[PDB]
Amino acid sequence: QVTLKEGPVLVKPTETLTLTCTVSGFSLTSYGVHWIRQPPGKALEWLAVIWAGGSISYSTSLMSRLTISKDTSKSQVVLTMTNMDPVDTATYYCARAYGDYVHYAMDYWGQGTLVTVSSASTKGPSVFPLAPSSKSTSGGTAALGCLVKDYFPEPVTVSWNSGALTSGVHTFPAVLQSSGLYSLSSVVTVPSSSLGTQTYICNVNHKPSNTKVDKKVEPK
Amino acid sequence: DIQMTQSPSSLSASVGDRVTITCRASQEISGYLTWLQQKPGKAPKLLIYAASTLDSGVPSRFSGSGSGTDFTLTISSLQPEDFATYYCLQYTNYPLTFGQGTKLEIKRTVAAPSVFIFPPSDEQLKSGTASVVCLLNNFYPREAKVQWKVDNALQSGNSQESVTEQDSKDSTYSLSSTLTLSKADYEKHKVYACEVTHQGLSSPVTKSFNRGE
Repeated sequence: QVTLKEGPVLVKPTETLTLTCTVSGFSLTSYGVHWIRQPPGKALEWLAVIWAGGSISYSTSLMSRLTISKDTSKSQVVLTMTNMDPVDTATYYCARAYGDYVHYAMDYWGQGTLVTVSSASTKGPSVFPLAPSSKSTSGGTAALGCLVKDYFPEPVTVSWNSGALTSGVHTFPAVLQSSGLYSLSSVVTVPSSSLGTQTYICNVNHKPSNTKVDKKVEPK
Repeated sequence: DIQMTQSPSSLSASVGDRVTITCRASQEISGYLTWLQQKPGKAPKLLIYAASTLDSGVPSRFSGSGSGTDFTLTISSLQPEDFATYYCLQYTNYPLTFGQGTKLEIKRTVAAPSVFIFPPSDEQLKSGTASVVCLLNNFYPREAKVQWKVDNALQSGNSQESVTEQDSKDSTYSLSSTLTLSKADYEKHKVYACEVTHQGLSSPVTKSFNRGE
């Protein structure tokens, strides 16, 4: 399988970002690797490329702050970005250039690394149940959820019953409160007949603080 | 830098419609033009390269045309899973530059929200804060009004909302509104209600509870 694997990171301002793109299924002596970033809500921006033969190109406005290295034995390409500023907050992607340096197709992409630049400190989330009740029961369907409050930086990932429960799950985009901390909720609609027999657990992972919380949502 | 002018920036179309997105380069770029599709929260996906070569596995309803400076992406018989932001990208010279994107929304019939309300948990109250959550599920279009009332008093400046992206299958939206109060404020009053106005509701829907009941 051709894969490119890049975790989310908090960088303090003026300090240095190091991003690793670990590839599999192809050789770094045969393919180039591009770096592309995307600020929240904005368009993609091209950053740099290292070609199979080692030639490198950088975005002109950012060239002084960027360096790329390659380690073929490790199948890793590493992008270093110095003097980070809060405007550098973005999701950073690596992508393979199938072809040569002239004709190529950006066919495979890494999952993307959310990079936050901020003087704020990391904080793990508190997870609270959104309990199903008669106030959350439409006909034969009940709604329940989890409130994931007061964490920094983004992101958290939420699953239900270790991925078994997917239909009817809505995990909302995180909201930034005035405190500078994030909160979100994840909700699911289920048969009310199941509330007494089926266990509903939200699985919350906040990698930046290495926090994992499993919270059962008890029926009220 | 080569400027890529992409148009329109936002578009709404129905299932089965044909949609057209254009991209104009400020210089000749021959056929070094790629179209990408990016679903919310995910890495971009390659649709077309060399201006008109469909990438393997991409449905034949996607098509690219043009060479030189003017390029078109055509989507025939739009499908619900085609909601996404689409980008053109030139790669004839460095720096590579993108068009600024086209957000494609899927049009469907009006669907009223089913509304649910959640009191704060005992666990959250123990930490001295109280969040009340109002859930609007599986509705269309996105526009909705959620008003919070505490003891029939209209609340302002103490609620935040969040909306999901369009569902990939039924093209609906869901929305949460969170009213956050101090514990002392929550423990003083009794009736908490969210009143929902939406095009699919002939009259507003109010869901409420009485604290500790």
